[PDB]
This record gives sequence, structure tokens and C-alpha cells, in this order.
Amino acid sequence: MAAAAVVEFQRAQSLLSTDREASIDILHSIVKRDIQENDEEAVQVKEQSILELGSLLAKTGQAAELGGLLKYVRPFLNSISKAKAARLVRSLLDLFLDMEAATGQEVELCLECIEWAKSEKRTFLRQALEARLVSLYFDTKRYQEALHLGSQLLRELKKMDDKALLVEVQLLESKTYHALSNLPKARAALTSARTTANAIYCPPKLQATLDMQSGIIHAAEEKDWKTAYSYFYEAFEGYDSIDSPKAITSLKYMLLCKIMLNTPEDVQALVSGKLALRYAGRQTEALKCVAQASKNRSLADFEKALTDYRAELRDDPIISTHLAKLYDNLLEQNLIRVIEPFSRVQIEHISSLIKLSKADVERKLSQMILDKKFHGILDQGEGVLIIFDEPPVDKTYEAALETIQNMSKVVDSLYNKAKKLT
Amino acid sequence: AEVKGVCTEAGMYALRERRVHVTQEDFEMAVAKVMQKDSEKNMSIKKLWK
Amino acid sequence: MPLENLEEEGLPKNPDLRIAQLRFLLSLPEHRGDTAVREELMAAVRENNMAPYYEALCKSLDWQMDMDLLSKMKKANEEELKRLDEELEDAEKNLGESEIRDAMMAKAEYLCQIGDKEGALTAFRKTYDKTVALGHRLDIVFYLLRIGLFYMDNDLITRNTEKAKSLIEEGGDWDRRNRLKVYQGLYCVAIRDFKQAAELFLDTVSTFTSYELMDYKTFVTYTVYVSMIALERPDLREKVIKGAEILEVLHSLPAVRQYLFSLYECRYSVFFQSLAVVEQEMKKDWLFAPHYRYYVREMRIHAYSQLLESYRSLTLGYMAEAFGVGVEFIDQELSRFIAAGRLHCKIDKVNEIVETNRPDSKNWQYQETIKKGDLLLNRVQKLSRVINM
Amino acid sequence: NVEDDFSNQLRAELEKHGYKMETS
Repeated sequence: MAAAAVVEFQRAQSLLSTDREASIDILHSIVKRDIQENDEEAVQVKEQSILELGSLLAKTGQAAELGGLLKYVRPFLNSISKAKAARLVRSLLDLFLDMEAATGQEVELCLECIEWAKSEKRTFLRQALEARLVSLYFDTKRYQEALHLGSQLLRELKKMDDKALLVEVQLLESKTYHALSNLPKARAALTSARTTANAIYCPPKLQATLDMQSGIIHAAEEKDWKTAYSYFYEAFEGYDSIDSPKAITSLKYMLLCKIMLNTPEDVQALVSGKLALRYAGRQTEALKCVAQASKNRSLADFEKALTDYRAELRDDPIISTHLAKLYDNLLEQNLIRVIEPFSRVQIEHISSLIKLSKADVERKLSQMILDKKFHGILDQGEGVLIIFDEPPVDKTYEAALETIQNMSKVVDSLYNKAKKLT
Repeated sequence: AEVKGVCTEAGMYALRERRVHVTQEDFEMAVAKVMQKDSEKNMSIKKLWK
Repeated sequence: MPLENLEEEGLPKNPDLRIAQLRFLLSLPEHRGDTAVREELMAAVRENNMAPYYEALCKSLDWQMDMDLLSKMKKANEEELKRLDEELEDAEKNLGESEIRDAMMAKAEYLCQIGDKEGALTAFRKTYDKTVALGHRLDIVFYLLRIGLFYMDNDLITRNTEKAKSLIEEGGDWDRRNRLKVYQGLYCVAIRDFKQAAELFLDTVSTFTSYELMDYKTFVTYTVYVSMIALERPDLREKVIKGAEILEVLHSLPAVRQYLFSLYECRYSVFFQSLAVVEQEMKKDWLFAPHYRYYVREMRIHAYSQLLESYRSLTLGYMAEAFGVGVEFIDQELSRFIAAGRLHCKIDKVNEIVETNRPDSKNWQYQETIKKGDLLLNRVQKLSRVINM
Repeated sequence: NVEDDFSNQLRAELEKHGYKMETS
């Protein structure tokens, strides 16, 4: 049939050369073909056919018509009805992630798939699809939908099976958990994933995912920077080959560990050539500008980098969370130095020293009183910040308070037995 | 001892999770971990056989 | 799962948008065969119309009963009645433990549907009594509890939740624990202790995966309204806003999410109009509260607290605009609130300072010590008096 | 006696929307 010749090949070319209009008539021949008719010989033609379809899809130039074509991948997979169908899937998943065929159509196609997978084919094929579904939902920021699906799979089997592909679902689940800011459920999941990983048995794409997740948990959450970074270096090198969007993230993350550690030396070295230049985008400069801002002790420099760079910063949920934690800490460190005399320091003198703007400082201080992240009070009626000085003993009141509460419990017991007298 | 070990091991994973109770996901993982380790220690005709 | 029914009841309680929910409420007894029972659930709704039925009026907004609702009820009791008798007969044949308790539950359902509330409660006790595993005993308490929660009669709810919680470690009925967590939070909202509800709900989401009980997502949304009402910002900040629960769901949260965002931004005009929004969408959507007056006092006092906590001085205009509530109103509430000392403030209206005595100072620690301390003297005197003669 | 706050509920929600414009 078609696998990289005739109808499918003609379509590939048609997207690239002409227009989308041209591709439509062609695609109808390919959908029809996939349904029960397939290349059943595992002597080249077959792996090429699913693959060639994966290249048309994730070509991309995406539009609704192409989404419809994506829905067909599943009958093409069903028709094969062999062991070889599973290997084909694993290979296929990366093309989709780098470049979507369309976000809305793909999530739905995957949810359908899982049912089919559990039944007819092997758990090797089942594990692989779930990793696509979970990654897909995560970018959509339906953080719950992704976790719910992944967890459904784990729950059905773990009785004696682990596999490299099964770990990958769990790596992607950890990533979703890191973005919410929850380490426990992620840490439990990390363990199972690293254990099968120790002995390599995987293509470069799985290795990089295992390295990147181990790194996010170790960097921000557990707080060992040496441990986080080391995994990131491997993750980049693995990511760069098969992937595009993934590789971008991993390089920024490399810079991120070292920014928190607050050494400039490492950040600068990492920015520079390992394979870094190609994936290095506008965000290398966001990460670089924030490092200088922490170092220098300027809060103002930081706010600015966030605003300008924001779309890219926001898109990967993990990055945003990390950047946010970095922001709350910077803000607290810088304040302590200016405030320190106590008394009635004017909001304006501190503002100048701190390296902040007038509008920004007022707001930051306002949040802080409530949080009690400096233990002062802000006076908006006079336009001064007062910091609470040490007062005379609270101790006297507290000991009285404690004694009187214990006696009140006792009184309640004391009365009941007394009832007997009268 | 192996069955005692599966129940106990399950409870340990659930704490990590931030739970106070086991789930299915932990219970099944425990079974695997105790039995494979036993089969690894006990066998030694398996080197590239069965 | 029947938690939807409680959401139907609640919205009419405050008289605002009642109309649509009234109809939806009416449909649930047809299914069940609950005609009589409905009048009892109606009581909980109080401070609005709920009186019209096929056996009553048709004038007010609350929906008429169908001819069909009545007929279905006749069917259901006949069928229940038939099951009970049938279940016993099967019990003689085989094992005593499981089969007999199932029979007593049939009897309780039958009495509970016709409307013999007292009768249902004596039967329900029977169920509890009969020798089966502790795990199975729990399953039977959860149905009555939900029914109890509906009427919002305090006594029924206390009993079930309290025994249910004991059993968990002793039996080892950890699997049941999941339904139970949610059930503990329902109890907790149901008394006028929104304080308990705020700590309870937040825990409930993390330990819950699934085991025969309402969705994960629904709880998170509900967690936010309890969390805010009871908790002040440093507690709130750690728990929900940094915590997992709220972020994962994302969508369906805007009323509540607007509250948290505004509170972070710390522009009080924005926080106050979102207080009102979360009150209308979320807070009124609960029937819960044995005196509604407590719910209203706590939402106003919390929002007020945040504004006053941040600043030792404010000008009157900033404070007054931020609340958005009247001079008459602000004053009227303020007199009640100050006594408590959660606010601990005073208004210099003629120079235009809103001063705060500080609820973190010596003046505060004193207010509590004295208040407790004086009442203790009166008490030593009452105890002392009994003892001498 | 009975809390004036209840009566205040209906009145307070509505006030908020108008008030912010009316007065600074």
C-alpha cells in the first residue's frame, strides 16, 4: 500500500509545497485506507506508514481538517493487531509533543485510546499512550484531568510489573505535582521511576524525562542545588535530539538551580556552548536578568524581567511556580536591611535604599504586615512605616491566662460530684 | 512473612504521599517489591535461563 | 453522592434567586417516594417560602407536587415493604449476620418514607446493633447521616459522625475513611462552627482519592469558602494558596479565586465586591447553619479584620469605600464586632483616622485575661456554696 | 437578643456595588 510512497508521500509534499487546500482531497484517501486495511508485513513498510502519518500530522501548520486525520491514528493502530504495533506508538509520541496536530482533538483521541489499549494490546503499548495524554492535559493547564487519568492506570496494575514506558507516566505526573507546589505525592512516584532507570534500557527521550523530573523535585522543593543541576545537564543533552519545546525548558532550569544558590559564575558558564545556543531563546535572558537582580539586591530589576518576558514564563506551569517562589524570597531578603533601625522610618527613604519604586514598595509592605513577614505596622494616614519595637513583657498576662483556662475545666468536673450534697 | 511484609511495606509508601492510609496504588506496589527481591536472592540457576 | 440535594435546599434560604432551585427540589421526592419527608426537609430551608405542594397551596414560587410524585410514593412504599419481608425469608435460608441487618434497614426506609421519623430512628438503631463487621456497620450509618443532614436536625448528625470516626482505627476500616472525611466536614459546617470546617475541609481533599462518595473537584471549591471564612491570611496563605488543591482544579473556581487574588493584590475595593459575589454563589448555596446570623457576622468580621490588620491608620474615606457598606451599617456592625477584639479598633471620624488598638498588643492579652478571669470568681463562689452545706 | 447582622445581609451586598463610585 502507502507507507512512504503513493498517496501518503504525495500528501507530505502537498502540505510543504502548495497550500492546505490541496492536502484535503489526498487525506480522504489515507483515512479510508487506515480502517481495517493496513500494511501487515513487519518488513519496513508498516513502521514507515504510522510514522509517515505522524510526520503529516506534526508537520504541522495545524487546522481542523488535520485534527480529523489524527482521530484515524487509532484505527490504523487497531488494524495492525500485533506485537509490533506497541513499538510504533512509542516512536510516534514525540512528534506529537514537539508540534501538535491540534490540542483539543488530541486529548480526546487519547482518552478513547486507553480503553482499547488495556484490552487488546500489551501493557507496553498502554503505558506509552498514557504518557502522551498526561503531557497534553498538563500544557492545557487542566492539571487535575492529567493527574486523574494517570492515577487510574497506576491503580489497575502495579502488582508485579514495572517498565520504562510505565515510569514515564509517573515522571509526567510528578511534573504536574511540582507545578501545584506539592512534593509528597511526587516524591513517592520518583522512587519507582528511578529504580527501573538505573540500568539503561531506554531511548534517549525517556532518559531525559527521568533526569528532568528528578531535578525539579531536588532543586526547589528538597533544596539541594548540586543534586538538581546534575540531572538537568543529562536531561538537556537527551532532549535536544528528538525534541524541540522540552529542550528549551531544561536549559532554563539549569540556570535556575544556580540562581537560587546565588553564584553568578555557574549561570554564565551554563548560558554558553554545550549545545545551548540553539534552544537558547528570549527566556535565557529572563533567567539571566533575574540572577543579576538577586545578586545585586535589586527587587525593581526583578519585577521588570517578569513583566516583559511573561508569555513564555507562564506557558510552562513549572517555570512559573519556580519563578514565583524565587520572587517572594527576594522581596523578604532585601527589606530587612532598610527597615532595621525600627521606629518611624519613612516609606520613601527605605524605598530608595531597597532599590524599589514608590508605588511597588507601598504595596509590598502592605502585603507583608498581614503575612507578618517583618512584624511592623504600616500607617497610611501619615505615610510612614513604623516597625514594632520590643514591648515590655507579655509573659505576665500569658501565665495568668493559662492558669485561669485550666481551672475552668476543673470547675466543670468539681460541680458534678458536689450535686450529691445538695 | 512475605504477606506480612506486603501489608507493612504498603503503609510506608502511603506516608510519603502525605496520606494516613493506603490506597490500591501502594498496596499493589508492595506486593511486587517483596516478591521480586525474594526471587532474586533465592534463585541462582537464573543467569540467562529461567 | 447525595450532596447535590443539600445544594438545592440552600440557595432559597436567603431570599434572592430561589425560584429555579425550588422546582429542582421538588423532583427529588418523586424518585425516592418522599412526599411526607419533603415537608420535614422544608423546615431546614426556613426564612423563605417552601409551603406549596399538591397536598397544599399552589400560589407561591415553590413548586407543586405532581399527581405522579404521589403515585410513585404509593409504589415505593409497597415495593420497600415487599423487599423487607422478602429479605427476612432469605435470611432463614442462609447466614444470619449480613442478611438480618439488611432486613432492618428495609423497615427503617419504609417508616422514613411514609413520615414516621421516630419510627425510622428506633429501626435504624436495630440496624446498628446486629452482629456484622464494623466496616459494614459504617455503611449503614452513612445513609441515615445524609438524610439527617438534609433536615438539619442536630441530634441525628452528632451521633453518626461521632461513632463513625471511632471505628476507623479499631476495625481497620481505612477504606471507609474516605467517605467519612467528607462526612466529618458536613457535620462541621452543619453546627455553627465554620472554624472547624476550615481546618477539616483542607485535609479532606489530600486524603481523598475515591471510594463511593462525591467528586474530588467539588470538595476543592467548597474548601475555599470554609478556609477563608474562618482563617486569617497567614494561615490561609500557606494552606490553600500555596497548597495543591485549589490550583489543580483551576476552572469552576472564579468567585473564590477572585477573592484570593484580590486579597494578595491588597486592594480592598476589589476584595469587598468579591466578598459579596462568593457570599451569593457559594455561601448561600449552603443550608447549613443552625442560626444564619452567625454565618453573616463571620464573613464581615474576617474581611474587616484584613483591612484593619494591614494598617494602624487609614483615612476614613479609604476604609469606608473599601467596605462598600453604609455609614449606618459600618457603625452598626462595628459595635458588636469590637467587643470580641478580633478587630480591636476605634474610628476617629472627625480627624479621619481609623486607628487600631492592635490585636497583637498588651491591651488585647489583657482584654481576654480579665474577661475570663472575672467569670471564674463567680464560679468559685457557686462551687464553694454547695460544698459547705 | 437577635443579631441585627441577618437583616444586614441583603442590604450589605447591594450597597457595595453603588458605594464604591458614590464616595471615595
